[PDB]
Amino acid sequence: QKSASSLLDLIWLETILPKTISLAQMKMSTTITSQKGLIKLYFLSFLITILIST
Amino acid sequence: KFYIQEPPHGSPNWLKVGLTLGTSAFLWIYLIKQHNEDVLEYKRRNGL
Amino acid sequence: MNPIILIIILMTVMLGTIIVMISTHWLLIWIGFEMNMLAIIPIMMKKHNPRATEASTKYFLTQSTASMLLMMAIIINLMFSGQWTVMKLFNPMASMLMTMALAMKLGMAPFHFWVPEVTQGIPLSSGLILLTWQKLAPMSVLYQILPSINLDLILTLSILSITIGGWGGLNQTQLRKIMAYSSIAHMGWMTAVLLYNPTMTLLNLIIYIIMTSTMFTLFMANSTTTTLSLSHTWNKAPIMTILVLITLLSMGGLPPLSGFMPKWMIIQEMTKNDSIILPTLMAITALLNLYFYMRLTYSTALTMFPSTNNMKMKWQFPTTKRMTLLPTMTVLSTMLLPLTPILSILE
Amino acid sequence: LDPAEYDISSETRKAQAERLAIRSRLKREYQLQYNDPSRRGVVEDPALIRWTCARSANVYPNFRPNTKTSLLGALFGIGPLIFWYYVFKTDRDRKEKLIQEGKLDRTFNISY
Amino acid sequence: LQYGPLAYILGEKTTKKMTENSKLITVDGNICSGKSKLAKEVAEKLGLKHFPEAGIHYADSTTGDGKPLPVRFSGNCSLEKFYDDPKSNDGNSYRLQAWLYASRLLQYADALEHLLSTGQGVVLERSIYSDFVFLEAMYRQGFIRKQCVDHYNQVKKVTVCEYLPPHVVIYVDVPVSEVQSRIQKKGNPHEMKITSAYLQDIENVYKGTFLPEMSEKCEVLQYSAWEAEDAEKVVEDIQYLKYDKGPWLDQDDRKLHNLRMLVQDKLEVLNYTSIPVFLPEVTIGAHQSDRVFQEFTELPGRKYRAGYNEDVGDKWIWLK
Amino acid sequence: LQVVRDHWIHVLVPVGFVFGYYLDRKNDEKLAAFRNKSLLYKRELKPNEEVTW
Amino acid sequence: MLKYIIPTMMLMPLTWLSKNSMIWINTTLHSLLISLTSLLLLNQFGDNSLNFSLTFFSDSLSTPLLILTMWLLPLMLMASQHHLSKENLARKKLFISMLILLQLFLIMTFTATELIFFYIMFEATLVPTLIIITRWGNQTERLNAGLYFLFYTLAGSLPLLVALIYIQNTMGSLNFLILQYWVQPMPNSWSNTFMWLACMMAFMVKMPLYGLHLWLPKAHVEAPIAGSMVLAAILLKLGGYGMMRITLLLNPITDFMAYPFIMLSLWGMIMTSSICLRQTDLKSLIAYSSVSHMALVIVAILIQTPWSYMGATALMIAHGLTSSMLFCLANSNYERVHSRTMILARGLQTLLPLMAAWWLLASLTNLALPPSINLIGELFVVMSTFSWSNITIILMGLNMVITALYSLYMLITTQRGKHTHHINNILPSFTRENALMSLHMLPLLLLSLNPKIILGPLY
Amino acid sequence: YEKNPDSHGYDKDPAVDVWNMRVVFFFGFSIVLVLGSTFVAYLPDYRMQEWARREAERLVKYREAHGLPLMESNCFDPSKIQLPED
Amino acid sequence: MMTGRQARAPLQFLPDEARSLPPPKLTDPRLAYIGFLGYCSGLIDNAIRRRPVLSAGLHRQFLYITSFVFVGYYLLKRQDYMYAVRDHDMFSYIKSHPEDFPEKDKKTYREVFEEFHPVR
Repeated sequence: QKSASSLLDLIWLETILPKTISLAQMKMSTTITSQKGLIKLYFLSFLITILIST
Repeated sequence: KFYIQEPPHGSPNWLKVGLTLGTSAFLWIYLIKQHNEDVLEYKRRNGL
Repeated sequence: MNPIILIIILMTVMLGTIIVMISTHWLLIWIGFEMNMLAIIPIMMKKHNPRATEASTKYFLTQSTASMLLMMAIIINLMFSGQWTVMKLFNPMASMLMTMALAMKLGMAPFHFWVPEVTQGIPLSSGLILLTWQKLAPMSVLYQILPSINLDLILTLSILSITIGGWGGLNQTQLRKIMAYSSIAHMGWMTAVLLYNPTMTLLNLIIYIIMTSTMFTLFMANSTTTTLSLSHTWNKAPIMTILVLITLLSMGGLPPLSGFMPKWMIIQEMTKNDSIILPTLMAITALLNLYFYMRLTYSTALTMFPSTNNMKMKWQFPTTKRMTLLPTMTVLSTMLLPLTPILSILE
Repeated sequence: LDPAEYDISSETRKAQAERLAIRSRLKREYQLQYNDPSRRGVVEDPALIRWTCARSANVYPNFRPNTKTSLLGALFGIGPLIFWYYVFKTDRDRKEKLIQEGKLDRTFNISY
Repeated sequence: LQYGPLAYILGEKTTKKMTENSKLITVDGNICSGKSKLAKEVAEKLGLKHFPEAGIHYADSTTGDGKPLPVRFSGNCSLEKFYDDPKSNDGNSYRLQAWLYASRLLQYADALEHLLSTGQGVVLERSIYSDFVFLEAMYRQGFIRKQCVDHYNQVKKVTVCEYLPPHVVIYVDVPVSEVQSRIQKKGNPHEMKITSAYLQDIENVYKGTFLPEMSEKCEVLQYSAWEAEDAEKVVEDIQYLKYDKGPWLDQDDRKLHNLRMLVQDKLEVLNYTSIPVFLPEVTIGAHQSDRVFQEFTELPGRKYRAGYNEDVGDKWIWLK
Repeated sequence: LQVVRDHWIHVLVPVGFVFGYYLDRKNDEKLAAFRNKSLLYKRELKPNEEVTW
Repeated sequence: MLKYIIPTMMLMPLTWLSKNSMIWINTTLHSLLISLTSLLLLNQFGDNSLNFSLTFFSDSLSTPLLILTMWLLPLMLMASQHHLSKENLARKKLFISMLILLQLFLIMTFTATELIFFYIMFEATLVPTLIIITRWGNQTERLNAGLYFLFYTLAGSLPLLVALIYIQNTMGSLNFLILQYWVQPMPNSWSNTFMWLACMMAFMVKMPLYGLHLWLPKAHVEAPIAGSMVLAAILLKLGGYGMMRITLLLNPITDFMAYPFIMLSLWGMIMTSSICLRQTDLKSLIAYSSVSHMALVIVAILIQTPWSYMGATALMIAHGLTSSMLFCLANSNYERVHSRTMILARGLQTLLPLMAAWWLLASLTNLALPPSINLIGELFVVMSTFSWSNITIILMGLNMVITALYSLYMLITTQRGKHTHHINNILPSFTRENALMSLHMLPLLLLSLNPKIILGPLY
Repeated sequence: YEKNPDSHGYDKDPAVDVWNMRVVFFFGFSIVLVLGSTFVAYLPDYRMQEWARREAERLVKYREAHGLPLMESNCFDPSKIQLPED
Repeated sequence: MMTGRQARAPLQFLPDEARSLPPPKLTDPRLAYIGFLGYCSGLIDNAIRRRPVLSAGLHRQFLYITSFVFVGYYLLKRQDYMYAVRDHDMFSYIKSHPEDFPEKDKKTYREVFEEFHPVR
């Protein structure tokens, strides 16, 4: 029973570990104005590239 | 207690409340009259 | 600043947006945007700290260049079979550039980069006037030009707004930023439905305006730029805080509260059409925003565990700071779900 | 279990084990032994609180690094469980067969 | 005074009422020396108003019930623990310097509000400015932790940013610990616990500091004289306005803001006067704070629902 | 009876049950249809009854 | 039904406006007066489920569960006092107000015809509970076990709205009456897969199946006794209830889709029934007990024999009163010595010689004693499941033996074997405790005479 | 640890307790338990099953006396029904 | 949607045609609940101002309640108008188009066949 319970809160701890490293999906931001601005401009022209063929 | 002054909201203002109750009378009776007349003309749009 | 001039400016902002709504000609609408910028630069910066200056600049660049891109799309409309009116654009491309343009005017996914920054820079009242009023014009244009909208774009920009903008705000302890990212999420919804049944878009627009209205007004009541400020006010006076939290859950769309109503109707008129998968793909992210906001709801309790609540800060004198219409909008954004047969009054 | 070998206790183990052991013991005996008037409620002893908190599984939420752990737990809920899946589905399908064909000889069954 | 912004567009009264004799003045003396003879004295002759001794019961007796209730709501001061040497960090200093400091700021905003509102100048007990050399000299040797110069100093700056320089200041130089002997003479045993080094470093850093502040903000009339009662009634009273009005040109400071005044600046100060909870907020601010004024919320909350006098109400006759 | 002022706190919810009950009894009038018209139950209206219920 | 909706809504201002010290008297009084008419609610007859108004109606099952709720408020509120009995008035009126509003949304939920009104009122039921247990729960570190608890709910509990609205626009009306008679068979495929799984798991989060049962224990140790009797006497029966109704459709699907969940509940019944044997800290034992009986309920729901429902609902009610009461015993023991840990004190056959009879009696009613309604329901469920699989009785009756063992182990070592004699605090009984116990058992023993009230719609 | 001095004793702080036990013991034990227990003790025939007994008796008697085999299965007459075809 | 209907006479709040629709009775539960909503409005106002609530609510509360009854009343009226024209549009477009929407005869269960897997 400690196996199913520790595996249950270990899997939920794999979701919060996925929330821990999902904060990395938030921390994937480098907080650099030369990153999200110019990368959002290039990948925005890639929204007109994907929208060019979409 | 309250030796300082009368803080403005402390004592009532009888002109303001008079105007507010004015709005109550005007607004409410206007609503009732609206109801009566709309029901009347609604009766006119159809017949007995 | 002068207490007249603010009236002679705000009057011109109201006027500008009224022109964007009224005019049937493109060049006018373009002018209405120009006047809302020109007159909205003084409202921000009201206090002369540099934060409002740099932030007001970041608003001015992207907002103005957005306007110019709008003009470009208008002109391409003139190229292709064309006249100056407000109606379905005759170019697919002009519609593309115009959906991008109105996607800068109001915060959207590729273009949202400025909103958090500018919202924290400028003061409270400018924060209110930025995230609500100026948000009326672009929707009022999109409602018009929707017939030529390429579905794939606005659907995309909507989703990416919800995913990106909503997913954001996590580490943020600031308030103005939170209000910004939430603005971008409600954006993702209002624009998501836009092509199907715009009535719902104006709905989530109005409800949203009430939401941010009570929110910022409460931040004027208890002057708070952080969550720490929220807790410290909880030990100053409770009521304003629980109004802030309850309105935040209404900002999360939690079922009994009134914020759940636009989500719920959007799910009806979204899913009576064919695609059922995309609404769920929105509702997931909606849960994300939720339990973030409910982290901000474990910001509080009673028999609290230690928040370091300090002192001096009991006070014998009530505050006279004038709160314009707080109560009507508080109850009106909490209690509204038992209404809406009233939905159709809107359109 | 089964006291044996009748240990010679040596010297250190005598001095150390005796003096230190009964040292700490008598320290704590006398400690909770105060038993004065004027205490209305429980004696509260910090013992058994450690029992409770630890047995609330303090390492449960953190993680479970692999080692042999995932094998003991997975194989602990594996063999009997999934086999019982197979047997109830088996006897299930058999029951359905003998109902749909031949006879199960239910005759009067009714309330089911 | 510009109650609402509509009062402005209705009337400009901030500029209309100016006596030319008002400005703003702060009497100063090192502890127990100058005190009330100068401020009360010019309040007699010159005719401006006067704020009495600052402390707990200034902010306490300002509003709410008529005059103060006990400090258990605040739990502050009991200056016997101020006077001697309680270097320990428990209730010894923090409550005292912060609580009385916010009392000082509130006093100052009260001064400006009264001035602009009624158009009659006032004199101030101690400036908000005398207090940074006061406290800086209190921690300058012990009797409190470091980080109090930081917390309290940032409160100094951030707070004071928008108010005023106010024009002139009167200070009397204590002649080398004489008052440290004269405080022996006052007949207040709890007070005599003070030592000399603190007091005289207070006054040394006081002069050597504010003199660059004096020249740095407007002008001052500072005296080392021989019974400032009569020295007052001659040089302070006569020379005050005599060379004040003409001397105010070299003041600058409030000469530029008051030079504009009317709309804009005067509107913002006058508008920022009312609702003290707005001005003291920044003093209330740093809601982080530290374990300094920290009260586990049960104390001030049980004080809230246990709030006596005005608790539920603003002005209500339900209770006395 | 006027002395209920002394007990006035109590009379509330009884008036609650009465009030809601009368609201259901009126509600039935809005729901009223098929009064004699259902196939199981058809009656020739009794001389003193123009209504089954 | 509206005649039951007003009187509680009027019971709100009764609380708010009142003199201090009379709030408990007024609330208790008028609340029992509600319970009378709750007992009026039984007209149910023949075949057609009575319908009060086109908005919401009652079949059988809604009627027993509802009677249990309106009965349960006055006893609950009656029990919650002396947990505090010191505070500002605003705390008291706030708390009683919250219990009221909670009851209101419960009545909404059980009576609700149309499943979307059921769902809105559903989460609208969950919020007040959350406010109760979090705002003051005695808060061991608080665990933050109210809030992300609400995330345990909504996480997979939201999409059932999606699936619903789908059912809405495809078939039109979501009225339950007309969803009946229009229900049409749904073949087994991958779309019906995600749908059935959606609705099923959506409710199955509430009555914890062994997979998700980590939900209950923390939330129920952190709950103040009022929030506990709320939680485990009712808030599971909401999930099982809505399950009862929405299983109307999903007709063939629930076979191939049911089988894994059935397996998991038959095994987890035994597992949970085991883990609840060895733990300390009494407040948890009854929790995992609730998990066990609820697993048995799910087992009863998926297999669709009518016997399965009769025993099922019988188990909903009987377990409601039993579990609720037994909690309130744990609390009445907790006020004596502040522990929550079982093994700490002992005795109480010597001391509190009466409180014995309520320990014994209640534990026996959770021991599945033959005339007790708990054994009626559990018995019929065992009959149904044995009809489904001749083999499963090994697992079932094994739960009989284990449930016997812990259910009778709780009866000891709290209540028997020695007095720990370093206590010298416990004050003998109360009249209130006896009132609470009595108000629990006495109806549970009387129902063991005329049970046909509490057996389900099919009877 | 507040306990009571146990001057007499009950639910709450003194002098209202007697009223408290009076209302809870009365409205709780007297009215609902005894009264209600008599109500649902015998209320009108529940679920109709008594009527079911009577009707069953009459119908069975008819079925034997007129010689028809009782309980014919076929819940609906195949005389009126139609069947799909391959 | 529907803007072609009401764009013929723009910014008519409700048209001269609407008066043929029965107006909501006073006691209509909706606008009454709106009145309650003004009650909780004013209550939260008296919570904002530190005054104890139930005081000053003699004129205030009545002002709130009556205001929301007013506004909410007109809103309900124009609403019922909106659904009126909606249903009208439906039925007209129904009748005018036989082919688009076929009227089929619904055959009785006598001809029906299903699978209906029993349990067992």
